[PDB]
Amino acid sequence: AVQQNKPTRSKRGMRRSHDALTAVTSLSVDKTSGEKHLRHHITADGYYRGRKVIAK
Amino acid sequence: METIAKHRHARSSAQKVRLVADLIRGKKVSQALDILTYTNKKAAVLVKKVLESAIANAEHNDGADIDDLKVTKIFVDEGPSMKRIMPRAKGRADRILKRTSHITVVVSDR
Amino acid sequence: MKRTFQPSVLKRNRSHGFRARMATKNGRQVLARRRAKGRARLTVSK
Amino acid sequence: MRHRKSGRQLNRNSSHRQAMFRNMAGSLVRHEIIKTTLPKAKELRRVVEPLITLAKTDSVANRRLAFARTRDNEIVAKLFNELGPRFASRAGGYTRILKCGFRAGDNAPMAYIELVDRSE
RNA sequence: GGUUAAGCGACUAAGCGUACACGGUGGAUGCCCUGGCAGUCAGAGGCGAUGAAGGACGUGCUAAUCUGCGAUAAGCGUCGG
RNA sequence: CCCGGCGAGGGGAGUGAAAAAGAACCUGAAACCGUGUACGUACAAGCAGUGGGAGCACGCUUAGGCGUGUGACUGCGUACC
RNA sequence: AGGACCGAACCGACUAAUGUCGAAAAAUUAGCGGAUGACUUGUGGCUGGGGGUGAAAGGCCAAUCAAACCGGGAGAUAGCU
RNA sequence: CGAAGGUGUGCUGUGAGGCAUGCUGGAGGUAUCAGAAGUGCGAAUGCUGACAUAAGUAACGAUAAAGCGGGUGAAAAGCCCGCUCGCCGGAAGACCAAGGGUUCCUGUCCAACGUUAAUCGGGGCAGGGUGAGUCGACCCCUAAGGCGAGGCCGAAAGGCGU
RNA sequence: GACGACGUUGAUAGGCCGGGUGUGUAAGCGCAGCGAUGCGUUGAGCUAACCGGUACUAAUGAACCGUGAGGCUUAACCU
Repeated sequence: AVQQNKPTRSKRGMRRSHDALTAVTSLSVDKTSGEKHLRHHITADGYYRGRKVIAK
Repeated sequence: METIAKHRHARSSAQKVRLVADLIRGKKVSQALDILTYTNKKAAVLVKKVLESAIANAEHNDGADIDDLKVTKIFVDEGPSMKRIMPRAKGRADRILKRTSHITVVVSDR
Repeated sequence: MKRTFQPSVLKRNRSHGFRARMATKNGRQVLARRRAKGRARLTVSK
Repeated sequence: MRHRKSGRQLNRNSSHRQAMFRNMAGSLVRHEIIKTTLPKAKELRRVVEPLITLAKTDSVANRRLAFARTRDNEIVAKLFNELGPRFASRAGGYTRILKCGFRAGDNAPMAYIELVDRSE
């Protein structure tokens, strides 16, 4: 539970070698509405494969 | 022509804003707005509210061009601390320091 | 737990009050040192 | 170790779990759409689809059966009285799940459950 | 010029190291004074029942606190500058 | 004036000798923290330096080669009080 | 009638758990001992450091007690780090 | 037409150091030779201020419990309403004394506080509200008990007491 | 985190019809009983994850990283 001899800022870096946020670059474009949602999701205006699905 | 926008004293820590403002290093703006609109975090609330304020400083003060407009440098740097006192058990306290951070967004056409 | 300061103003007044501490000569020196050490609140007042 | 089990626990005791899925399924058919998280959306489906299954072949006894499982006759009033000819032909599924997005409250995978036949 | 094999063989860098350029936090150094200590020189060497030292509560154009003052309350009269 | 939540914060403009003097305000070191460029680095172990040293990268002279950065690999080497 | 029995309140702390950088500088869940007495609680007083008080443990005297705490002797003294 | 200080740089001395100079800096510095000391720091589990590390780990404070729709709004698991669900009920209900002293309420705001966000709050800004011949005290009467005119007693204070 | 099965050229999941399984004579009517209840309907009814099928819903066109015949020298075979 304790540290006896403080690790350098070197090894503090290499522990942070894998924290990097996964990119969500894979956007989609609508079939018959042309707008952009996230893939397998709905827009801000209720479109999903060219349908007013939620009408909100 | 070059322009810079800064949010000073953003109420978080440096590694919390370093992680999403690592992806938008070396990007164009419209792919950066689209990688920050759908990153599910709090720093993506922070700097995406400021990264759009940087392009405002282009279209208004510097180069109105936004289509082919790059982001050159972005580096979140530390700020002050709100050193409150946290109570730990058995009578002893604990000097908490609520962290605070500064972010620059630098926008130009290299 | 039953912590030590279970307070009052009736215990407090007749012990550490003005006329209590400015009764005897050994009390009076405290009122004549809190003066000279320049304290605002002399002993207890509301 | 879960190997070939089913019915996710959703981090509540069984008594709490069953009583929520009542008052979501009561809430589901009254407003016809709900926003929930992804698993509750994914597992309100496995609970509600019995109801409109056991309400096409209308009987006297199945009224209490959708009252022993519901204890809400106003929801039972919408069943058997509109839902009958609404679902004669759908041999099977009645829910088109929609993946909406992300809860700005606490980063949940939000979603949308509906009955299929929608015109309002 | 092409072909099989044999030997040898960089640029890759998730991060990390070092030097420079860049700030970031930080508030040390130099500089500054109506702050304070030690004394020289005279003067005083007391205030107090024709109500003290030290306080409470009020007073203005005012919300507050400090200074002053006290139902005549940031002030009255009086003789001067 | 633009952007923002008619927030915070910030970029221009104007004052001013200067806003890398802006109310957290003269000067602003070090620890610590990042940005960029250059080099080394994923078969090598060990007080992390020193002696030697290829290549690469640069300021240059004067084109013969020094200076600075890094430093593969190698010889020794078990911190201070 | 009972310093009588059973058992809540109230009280006390027996056993185990958990906790023991605690939710707490002595607790929480499961039980346990009593429960009209030599009991329990509230409020207002009295006693005082070689002194109080004690169904006596050197226990208690503001989480500290084989002599409390504050200031003053006093910058004690230290052949000792 | 640039003092100290800071920050690099080329030179220089056997070392402690010195001298010249680029940038930053914006008003003070001090030769030669001598005089006096709060005169040179790595340690003392030294003091003080600041910043690392463990670590983005642990934990979020009782294992009474949520779920949905609507609205306000820039953004809503937590705020306001409605609809059910679940928990307390010799209490986790409602009044009072103690003790706290605006903590109650409307408008408004989210920097900070609330172990999170927050339009909400016992948070900040502003205003408002507490109305008694009978309720409690003050007031008339004593207990335990404290002072204590004369007095007794004691180096002095002061102790006991009518 | 990996490995595996599918993504409308679809049985990968949920639903659904049936079967299987488990519990036992559902409810509601009528009869017998002043009544509790017993009988008939009725080995009915209800049935988690099990097995066999059915696309009813959910598993989209893309977008994306990954490229553009693969260095030096010698030998042995192509001419």
